Amino acid sequence: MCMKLESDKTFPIMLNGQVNGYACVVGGRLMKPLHVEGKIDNEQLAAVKLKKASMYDLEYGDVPQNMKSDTLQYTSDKPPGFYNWHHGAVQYENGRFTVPRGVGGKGDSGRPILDNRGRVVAIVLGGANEGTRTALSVVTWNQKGVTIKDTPEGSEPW
Amino acid sequence: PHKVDQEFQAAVSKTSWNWLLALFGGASSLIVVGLIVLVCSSMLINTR
Repeated sequence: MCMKLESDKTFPIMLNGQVNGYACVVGGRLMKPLHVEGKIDNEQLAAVKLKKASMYDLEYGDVPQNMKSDTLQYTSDKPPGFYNWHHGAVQYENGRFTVPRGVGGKGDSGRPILDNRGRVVAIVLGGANEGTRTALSVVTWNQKGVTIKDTPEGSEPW
Repeated sequence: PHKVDQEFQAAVSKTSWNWLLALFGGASSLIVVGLIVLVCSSMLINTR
């Protein structure tokens, strides 16, 4: 499902020995986290100059020629729950993105949460295991469409 | 000899106090503007 859908668009970030994060091509924007350190792969999308955000913990830029393939529409139209994912299915019950136990580790701090129609909805950043079920600190888009952050208590980046 | 002694608060002419205080108040006004826009940025990051 989503594993094939986000393929060749979710470019991983190297820790110089392994992968420590993922980078997304959203609206011509090379979105990668700031806490994820290292060098991004490829050369078409690696030699660009990125601009820090430091309030949303992302970094953005532009692609020179890949606009024909930089096709990941972001959408804030979001019914509450039942969304696909790289690993499984995520739930947006009670206005909060939720995941079952265990899944999610280092190397998985930058991959998108897709829609039912292949539209990027969320870009995961970290998580916390508390309450009834664990929750995620994640950058999304609100009802008005402005970039917003949703973060639990004690949500260290996994 | 002079009947009085010079004072720094007096020997500087009133128009020169006006010019120096005008430049200093301009600098302080731009600092106040910077703190105002920093407060506005804090309001926006509280809003998000």
